[PDB]
Amino acid sequence: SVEGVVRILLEHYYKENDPSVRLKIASLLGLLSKTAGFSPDCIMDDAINILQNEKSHQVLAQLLDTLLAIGTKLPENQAIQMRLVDVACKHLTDTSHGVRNKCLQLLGNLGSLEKARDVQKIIGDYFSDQDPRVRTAAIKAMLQLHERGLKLHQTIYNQACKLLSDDYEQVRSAAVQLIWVVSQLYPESIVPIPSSNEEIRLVDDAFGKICHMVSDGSWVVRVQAAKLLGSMEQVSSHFLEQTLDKKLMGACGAFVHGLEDEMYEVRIAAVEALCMLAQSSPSFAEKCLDFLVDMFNDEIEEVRLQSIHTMRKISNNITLREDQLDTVLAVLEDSSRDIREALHELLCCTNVSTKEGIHLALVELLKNLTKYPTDRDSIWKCLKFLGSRHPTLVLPLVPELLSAEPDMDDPAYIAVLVLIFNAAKTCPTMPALFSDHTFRHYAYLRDSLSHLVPALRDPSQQFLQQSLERVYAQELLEFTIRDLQRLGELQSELAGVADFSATYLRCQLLLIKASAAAKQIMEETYKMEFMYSGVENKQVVIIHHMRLQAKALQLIEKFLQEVDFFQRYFIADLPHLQDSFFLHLPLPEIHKASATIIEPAGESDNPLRFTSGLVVALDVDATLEHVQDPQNTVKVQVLYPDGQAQMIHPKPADFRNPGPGRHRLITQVYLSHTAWTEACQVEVRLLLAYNSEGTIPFSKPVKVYIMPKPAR
Amino acid sequence: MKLYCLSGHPTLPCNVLKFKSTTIMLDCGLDMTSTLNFLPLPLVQSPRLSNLPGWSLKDGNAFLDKELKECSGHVFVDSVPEFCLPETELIDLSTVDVILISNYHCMMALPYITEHTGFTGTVYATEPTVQIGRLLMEELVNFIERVPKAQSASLWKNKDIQRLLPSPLKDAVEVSTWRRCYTMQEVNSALSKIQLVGYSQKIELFGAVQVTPLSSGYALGSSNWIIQSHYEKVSYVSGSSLLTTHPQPMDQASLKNSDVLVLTGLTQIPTANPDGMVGEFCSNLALTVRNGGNVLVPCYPSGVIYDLLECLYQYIDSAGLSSVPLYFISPVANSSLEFSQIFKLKHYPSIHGDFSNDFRQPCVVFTGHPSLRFGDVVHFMELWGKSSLNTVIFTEPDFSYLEALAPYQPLAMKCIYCPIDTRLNFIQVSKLLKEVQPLHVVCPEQYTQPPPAQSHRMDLMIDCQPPAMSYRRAEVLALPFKR
Repeated sequence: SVEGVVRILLEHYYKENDPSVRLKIASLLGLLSKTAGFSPDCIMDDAINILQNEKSHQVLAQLLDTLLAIGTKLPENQAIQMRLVDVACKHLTDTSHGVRNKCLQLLGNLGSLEKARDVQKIIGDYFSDQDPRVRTAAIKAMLQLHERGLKLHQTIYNQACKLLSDDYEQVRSAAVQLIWVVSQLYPESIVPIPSSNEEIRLVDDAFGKICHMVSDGSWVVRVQAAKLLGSMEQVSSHFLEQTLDKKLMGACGAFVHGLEDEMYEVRIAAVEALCMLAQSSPSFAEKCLDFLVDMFNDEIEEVRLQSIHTMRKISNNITLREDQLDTVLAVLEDSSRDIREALHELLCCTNVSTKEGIHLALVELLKNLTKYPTDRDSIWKCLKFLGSRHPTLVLPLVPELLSAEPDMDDPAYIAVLVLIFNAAKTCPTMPALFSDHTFRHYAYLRDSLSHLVPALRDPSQQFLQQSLERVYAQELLEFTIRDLQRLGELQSELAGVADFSATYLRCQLLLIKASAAAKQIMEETYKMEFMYSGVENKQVVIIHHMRLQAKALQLIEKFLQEVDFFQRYFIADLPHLQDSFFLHLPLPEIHKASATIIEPAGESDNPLRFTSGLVVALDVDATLEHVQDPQNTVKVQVLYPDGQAQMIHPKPADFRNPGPGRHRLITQVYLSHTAWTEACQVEVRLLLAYNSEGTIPFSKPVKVYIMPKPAR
Repeated sequence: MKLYCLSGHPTLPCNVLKFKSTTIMLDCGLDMTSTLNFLPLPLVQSPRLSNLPGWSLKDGNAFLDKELKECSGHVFVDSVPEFCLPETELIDLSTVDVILISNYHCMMALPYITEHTGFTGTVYATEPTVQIGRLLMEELVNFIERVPKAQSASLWKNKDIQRLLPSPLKDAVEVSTWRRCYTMQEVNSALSKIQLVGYSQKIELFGAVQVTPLSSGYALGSSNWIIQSHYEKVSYVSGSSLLTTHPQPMDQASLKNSDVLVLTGLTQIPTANPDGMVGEFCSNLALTVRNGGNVLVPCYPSGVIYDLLECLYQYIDSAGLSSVPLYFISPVANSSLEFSQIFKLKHYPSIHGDFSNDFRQPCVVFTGHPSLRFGDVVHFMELWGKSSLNTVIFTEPDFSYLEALAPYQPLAMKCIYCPIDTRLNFIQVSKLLKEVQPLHVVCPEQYTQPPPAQSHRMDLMIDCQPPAMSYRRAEVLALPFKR
């Protein structure tokens, strides 16, 4: 009953004279226009008849809004689009600004993508209109037209550049965006500077113009330009290096003016631009390294963190010096643990050039260990990379670092041990300097912490291949399972597929031997699905087949609906699941995610005090490694000894991001209950939440001791 | 000239004044009573409310037995408190060019407007209002997101199912545009668009319009706007006070010669004497502190509290109460007191940490959000809800108190209700109108007809000639002036 009531309301609009009620009716039409499967194209002519005799302003605005909404609904009927363009150019000259906004948006979203009026020039005439909002909407329509796929003309740059000296805010940002895109269109063209006789590539003109634009008195446009400079690669390098000559103080020296501007936001945007343009060009990277290491002494922490990430992203494209290494390692003394973790991950890939540099790096990392103990698990891993990259610099440190025999519980001793073992793995001559007690220590850290110490002086890959082809019964399954476990603890680089195939064969064994074993099958399939990274459609087929087996076997109604769902979602795998309910599992290329609860340790006999009925705060600080988007699939679980369970979902902004594959989770958990009599223990652990609805425990739980003291 | 009134709420105003060229948005606000239909967000697992009897439908066509819960005769949605919002359908929020502001109690809805839907203008506000507004939005974002409960509830939201659930939920309005709160970065970026403005600091607009604020005496920096032109003058006066409090008293003389007085933000308690009710507050606090019991006084961490505390101080030395501490628990305490001073009470940042070492009973504990649905007040209202000695004393007219207190029933603590509204009452607004002589008046429908609860009175209706044109929620009025 759409067209009927629409025609009734149109006959009302014809007889009703109050413009506000007319606008009410028009809004009703606009809201009803979105009926999916209805033909309001029969009403487009009527809409044009309404706009052909209007006297108000907003009416035409929202009416052309409806026309644009319906034109975006059928963008293939080019005749309707040409009619809309016609009536728009008819109405384009209207005096009001809102109607002009609507017509320019209609042109932008419904322009002719074929190279028959030149809508480009018609719109471009409006960069000289009176109300600057009209010019803003005009540039926005230009952007919309371009982004649909139309390649634009050269002149737009030469017309937009005039707006650079305008005294309004959004217009300048839009102008910078237009220059950016049009120079990404015609970069190499030759434009002569009218202030001289020189002629430079158009990309260089664009770059210099954006640089000078950064010197504007508005900060929004400064953010815009600083960001948009980020992806400008094809510009000539000498101009770029000129943009950091602090001595020349606007087409040059922009970065210096930015990295010390008032609002830290433009500083951060400039850091991003520097990072990108340094990843593209290594010479400019080494040139800007000075200001980049200078950015460490910025008073606020977010620029610190971001500059740290960026500088680490250009490791091979820079070379650190003595003073640079000193200034970067002096930062470890900072209080914010996030900066510390970021700095740790930074140090894993730095290009150190001097042996005393490695000495001082180890010295400062050990100092950081002493000051902040909890950072332990970080430092070691970073050292795992330190020795595995620069063996020629650590070579003379072996006699001095090996120095009485310290005990096996000094984190510094173990750290330097891992470092020198990573060194010796890359040059087998250091094992001869390793003392007998050093060899005992190496054996201890080897059978204990093989995930840090390497295997000193690939057959394991072909060994895994033969072990997987041997299984293609229970005794061979057990033997292969323990072989996979032993090799996974032997080589951590391959431990991923090791535990993958281990739990797969575990499921196979528990299924072939077979009430709770079905639940165990289900949980192992759950873990292989969710807790792991890098699964392909083949593995999904296999694990869903195992799930079907598990449900069919736990049966001894819903089974038929679920196998129907399986068939519907797996229409492609059916020619690949021949003779199914053994099914081959390919081992793809893999890392097992995990969780390391660190703060607090709970081993402290000093408990946490609380009063006779009140909250108490518990700060959880735990790192995660190679987790797939932890913002969703991670929760913290609290168990009181009674039997209840609190499942605290953590907020988004509490999962910090220090580096690739590593994430940090610092959060607050609120411990209390009904009145407590005596000091007791509580359980806090992690959980992986999945929706196929379920929870998987994958961290070693931490028991915290809470002690009462009734209030005063 | 047009007036797209969005927020039908009577004292949390918001309206789009559409003009010749600009389209200004006078004081977009956030209806917040929508949080009363939802359960609370207690800090620790509340044993009484986790095991409520899951209410069931009579037919049971759907599994509503997990969404709605039943407690002592009222059934509630189980979710995060999905706040109310100004309708976002009449006018597209991008055409708006300038958003003014009156005072913090009305700016809680800027993140919803200028960040989620592509707003392009710049908002004006005095300095104290932007400060206290940052502070309020901070406590809100820090209360709702301390133990997130994102598990939603969607089946109830349909119209068909809604028409089958009894009051109070059937009383809900526009249930399809209710949203979870906003996030931290959102408000922090939104407040960056502020451009401070002092009093009588003439501001221009596109060579077309002129705006200027005037001190209004409601609160620090609270302001009555003036939006005039070469031919028209609109005098927005939203929530002013004539009782001479600390703020610089209002300029009731500049609003003359006006053409449209969009009068919004009058009292909600027309039959309540502010001074007498403050006396009642002090009375009950003394009565239940001088016997041993506690007291729990919900109040925003700004505004009326600075009134209340002041009186309480003048009461401490006129009744000899020296031996009872007076707390202030909120995650915005320090900045709050600093901004009250630089323009006995021991403030604290949060109930966890330091506070648990100064707890001496009896005490007095002003706390977080006064809709008894999140913050800290939930924790105490679950701690003292069993001893007939203790006491809660509401001092906020915003949220109707009956339903507010309801989802903690059956409770055995007293619950006084003595609301303190320093706003313009109706005899004062009649005198103010006859003085300022506005050519017209625009007031929400809650005013030109007497209140519902007290139908027999006919004196609390705003009496003015010509008759006061009114607006209903999400309506488009035409101020009948022809150029």
